[PDB]
Amino acid sequence: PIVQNIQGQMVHQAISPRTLNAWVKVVEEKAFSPEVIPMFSALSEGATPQDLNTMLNTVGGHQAAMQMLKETINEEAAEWDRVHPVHAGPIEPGQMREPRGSDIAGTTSTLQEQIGWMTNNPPIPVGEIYKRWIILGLNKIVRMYSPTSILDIRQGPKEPFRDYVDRFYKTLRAEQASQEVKNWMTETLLVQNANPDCKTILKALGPAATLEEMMTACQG
Amino acid sequence: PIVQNIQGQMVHQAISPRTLNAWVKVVEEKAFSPEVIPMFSALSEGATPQDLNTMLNTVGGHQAAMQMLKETINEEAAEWDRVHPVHAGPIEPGQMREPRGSDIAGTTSTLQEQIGWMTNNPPIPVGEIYKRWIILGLNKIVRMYSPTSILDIRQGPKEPFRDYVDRFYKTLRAEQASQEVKNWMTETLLVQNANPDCKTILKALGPAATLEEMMTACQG
Amino acid sequence: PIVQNIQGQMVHQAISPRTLNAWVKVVEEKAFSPEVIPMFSALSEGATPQDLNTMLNTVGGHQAAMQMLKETINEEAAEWDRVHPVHAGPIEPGQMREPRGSDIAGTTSTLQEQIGWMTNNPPIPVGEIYKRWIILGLNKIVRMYSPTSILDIRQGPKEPFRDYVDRFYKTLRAEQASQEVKNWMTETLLVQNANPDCKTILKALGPAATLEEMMTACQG
Amino acid sequence: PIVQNIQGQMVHQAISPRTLNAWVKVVEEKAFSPEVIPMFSALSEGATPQDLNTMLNTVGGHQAAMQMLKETINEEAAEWDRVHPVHAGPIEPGQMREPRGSDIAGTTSTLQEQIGWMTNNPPIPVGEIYKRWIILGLNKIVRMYSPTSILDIRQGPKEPFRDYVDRFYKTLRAEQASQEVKNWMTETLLVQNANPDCKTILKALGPAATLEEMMTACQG
Amino acid sequence: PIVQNIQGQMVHQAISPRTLNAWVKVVEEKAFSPEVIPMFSALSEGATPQDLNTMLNTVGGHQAAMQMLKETINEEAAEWDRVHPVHAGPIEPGQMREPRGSDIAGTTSTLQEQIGWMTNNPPIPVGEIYKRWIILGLNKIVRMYSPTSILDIRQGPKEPFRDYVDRFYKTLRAEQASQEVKNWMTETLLVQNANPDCKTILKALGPAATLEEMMTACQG
Amino acid sequence: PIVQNIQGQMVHQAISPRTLNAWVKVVEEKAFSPEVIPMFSALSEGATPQDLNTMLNTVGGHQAAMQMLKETINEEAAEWDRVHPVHAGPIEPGQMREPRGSDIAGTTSTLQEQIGWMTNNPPIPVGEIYKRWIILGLNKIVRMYSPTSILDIRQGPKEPFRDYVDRFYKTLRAEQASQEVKNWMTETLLVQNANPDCKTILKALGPAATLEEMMTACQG
Repeated sequence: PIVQNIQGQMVHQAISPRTLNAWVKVVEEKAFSPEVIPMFSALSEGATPQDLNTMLNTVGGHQAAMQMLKETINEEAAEWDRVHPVHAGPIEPGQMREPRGSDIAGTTSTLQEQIGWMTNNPPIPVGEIYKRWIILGLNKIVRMYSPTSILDIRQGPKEPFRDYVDRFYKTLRAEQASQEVKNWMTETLLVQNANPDCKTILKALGPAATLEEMMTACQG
Repeated sequence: PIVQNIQGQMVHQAISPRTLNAWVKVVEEKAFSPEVIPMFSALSEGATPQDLNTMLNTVGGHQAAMQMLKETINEEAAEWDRVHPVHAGPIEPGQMREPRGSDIAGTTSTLQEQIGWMTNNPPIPVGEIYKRWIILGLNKIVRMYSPTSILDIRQGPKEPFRDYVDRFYKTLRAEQASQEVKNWMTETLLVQNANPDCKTILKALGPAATLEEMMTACQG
Repeated sequence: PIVQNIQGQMVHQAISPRTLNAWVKVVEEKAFSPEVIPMFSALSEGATPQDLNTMLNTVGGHQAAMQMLKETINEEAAEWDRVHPVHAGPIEPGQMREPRGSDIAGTTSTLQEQIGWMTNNPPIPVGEIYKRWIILGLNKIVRMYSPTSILDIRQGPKEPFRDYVDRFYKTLRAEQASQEVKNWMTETLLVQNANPDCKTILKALGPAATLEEMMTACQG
Repeated sequence: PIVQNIQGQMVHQAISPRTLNAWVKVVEEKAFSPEVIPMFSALSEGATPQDLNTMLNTVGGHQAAMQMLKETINEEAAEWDRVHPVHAGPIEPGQMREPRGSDIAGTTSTLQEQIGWMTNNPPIPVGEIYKRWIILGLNKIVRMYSPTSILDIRQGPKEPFRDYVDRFYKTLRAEQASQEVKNWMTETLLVQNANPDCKTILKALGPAATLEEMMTACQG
Repeated sequence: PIVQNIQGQMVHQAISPRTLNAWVKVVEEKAFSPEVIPMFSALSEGATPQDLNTMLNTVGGHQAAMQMLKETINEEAAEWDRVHPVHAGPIEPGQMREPRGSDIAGTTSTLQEQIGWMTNNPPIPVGEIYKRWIILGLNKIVRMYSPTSILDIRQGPKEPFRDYVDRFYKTLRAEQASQEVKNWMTETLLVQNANPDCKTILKALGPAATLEEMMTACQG
Repeated sequence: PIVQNIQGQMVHQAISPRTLNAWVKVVEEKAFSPEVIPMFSALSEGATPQDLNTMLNTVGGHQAAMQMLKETINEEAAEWDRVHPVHAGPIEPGQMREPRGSDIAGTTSTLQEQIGWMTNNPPIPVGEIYKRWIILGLNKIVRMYSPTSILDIRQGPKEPFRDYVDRFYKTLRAEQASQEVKNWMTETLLVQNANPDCKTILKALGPAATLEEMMTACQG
């Protein structure tokens, strides 16, 4: 990827096999969950678009999500070339061509062009935009892969509350809902769909109950 | 994490793959124990708030503990904002603004902001404050994750004394309390729930004796 | 491969033992997946023909596929030698001789000649041409290795649509077709070889629908 | 630990996660062999007291040995405070204050104070004294771990001499004695608890013989 | 291995532990395979004769093959000494003496001698000659270690054709022969020992046809 | 250990845990074989005597060989201090003390003294002499660990020739015999202690048989 030396000038570096080996293993080992997006965002930090394309191509299985993210990239590139028209026909000497919809992803562009684009003054954050698009695609994917909705989460008669609230927060984190509605529902749906005895205990405890108080009361 | 070294201090390197892979693997394998607190403190020595956010997002499972940690961090940030109010009006040129309560968590801040806040003269230890917040969160987590209390520990007729005291000290380390009462409770609880042979041995030895003599007394 | 030292001249670095260990391991571990080919493109970035030949020959097993790819390499070298004439005479400094088919293949060439050919101005992409030939051979072998043709996959009565489209895309990645007609298959056969219920659902929704919404409609 | 950059000033480098990973894994896997303390000496070469504290706290289980080593650390700190007086007053530049036992232990000190103490002229080996205390505690723990004493091992009728002397030296590495008396022990107890036939063989050969010729005579 | 790089070329680094460990693993795990010669050529690219000796001494088991390699190296060194006699009399000052037959194997030479020989002007490639000796020895070893000859290979009624041709080409690669007879023997041996159905198919296809059509003909 | 930088000036480096773990695994994994001495000579190349002492003290089990190597080190040190007397009483300014019998091993000498000795002009190869002494000790150890002598090898009625000759060459390489007597006995003991049918077949070939002929003829 891209590393910074103590001298001050950075150079290009090939993709290390350890990162991709971990990336192939993490996708297979963790399957699909909310935690995959951050790992992806932290592992591919400061990498060329070709590296991300190879990582998205070296994955084994789940080709449906790969086609989903490819169509998302295509739609984002179409919107980009629609909202950003090429008003300048000729190119000034010493300046490289503007990244188009197909050039921002690296389909018909070599690595040298991407290097010259990212090392420009000022730099063109093509890799950052590609990472944001991939993060949006992964958000859509994990939203589609939801086993169930948030309203269907109901604690059973004998199921413990720990795994119940764990699954609740797991299916809530992958939801595309905003922070406000999530904070609104986490105070009501957690107590309305709990064990009846515990539910009554938490309701009698007061309307200002926190996480630790609920954990200590619902287990007694 | 930020790197302070020889000439060329203006550098920022992302989280290494070996560190992040090790932390996710160790947390899943070790589940939750008091031990994780020092491992996290050693792995995040002088790290940026975004690095801490990525490390907290890389963990898979146990969503309830993560929500508890997040709400504790939010409460402590609110307390910090209440005790350290921000000054109104225009800011002085060249002087970096003080970090707000929400800026410590890294939810409404960027990389350059925390870089300038950490490399300022004098530096602002916001990363240390966030690490202390996460340490307090992990303390609350390991306190609420306890399966058996400290008073329900009794050695059986065939359980060894060494394993008994090992379990007792593990349970005591899992709980956080003042050491001034710990010194009394360990002595008033260790020599009470032992085997009758070890009990009469320690009674013949003396209450004010050390622990190594008790270990080497009833051994075998 | 070829690397550039910090503020230094272009020097040739040796083969990567850890990368080769991974490459031999991946083939055995991953059996023969289509994603293996990108894997080669990511591991052999800027590699020399000698390194590529060593990586090909170090593979244990698949001797039939090795013979097939060697035959394809020989055919490509013969076609190159037929389309490009060969000239002989004195070699002027700063200009290299005309590379032959066996020279592009690297069987009758040496490391110093390969370095002189790849570090000339303008550079002769002999390594790039050999890598393209190798990936074309691997594409041919993965096309022949397909157990099921692209037109032989049909959704069963109890097979989920997710697994159906996953297998369809996996077979499309391994089938032989051009990039333009590649969309025709995934646009027509994907809906023409599905379960009748979701067939009628997609027909009522609209053919121009995208994969995400068509799957969300087929799931419900 | 402390490292010296090439043609650079003495700077403190951060801790290595792989070292703690190897250290946590080896102690759990190898239980408590005498060599473990030696292993400790190689992993903690020139490390700060905070690093040793984190390495000791990160160990999972065996809280009894941790309490014992903490008690030994407290006793050593009290002895150091009793033998070395403490002075207070203005701190002159270039000269550090009098290190206290609580500061030698590193529980009530920070990182910069230890860095200034270890990089002063003349350097104050606080880390070396703490490492010596820790290895003494580990020696005490491995002595308590010895199931069989040095005088309780005897060669059986069917046990070979090789395994006998191996277990004898393994127990001698775990007993409490000085080197001067350890020489006499390994000289006389090796022949005092041996097999009678090999006892007579060694008596005919001579007590001053080395272990190699004694073993070669006992095998034949 | 020798390190030819920027200023400071006078440097000799020992073999890295990771490469030696990988060599030990690939020797222990796979025994001897037709692909071990490229593995040795890649792992020992540009190494000093002492490095080759250390690599050949760390081999585990198979002492007969190592003795065969040693005696072949000795015979070839004797042949080199016979064809390249050493000049008698005093040597010229400043001119390094030519390496003798036994000096190439590193049995009667030192490190400084071979360092000066490989870094002389012009350099003397004794390491390449020793690598050629070793790969010839390995070819003799893999030819001697052959279980089944090439004529005793017959496909059963149920064994697949792909596995049959894979085994055939593996046994053919294990044996070393001239290039002008192998292309004839493969064609005169493959289309005779196939399944009756596949035999009739290939008879309907044609003798002078390629191999890919034979593979895709009787598949399934 | 000791590494060489690109600049030209070398610095001290602590022992890496990976090499120590690999050595421990090799010792645990293969017990003792004549092949571990080259492994130790290639793994600890250019290491301080303290590193070798830690590696010899961190090993678990087989304390007899450790006592043997310690006694050999003591005897070599005694011989060194006997043959090298200290004729120079005073020490010149800027010059370090001469390594004595106890200083050459590192028992009563710190690491700084060893660094100053090895980096002197001219350097004092204390590490090389210590490595030679350890190699001699390991030679004595593997000579003592000989299951049996070289004369007891006799091929049974049904035992194959491959494993027979492998064990023969293994115990020959592990033997303390010189190069001449080994080559003298490898032509006689191999043919005189073989299967009678094969033995007569090989004797009917002549007195100029090679290893490949012995392998190919005995197996028929």
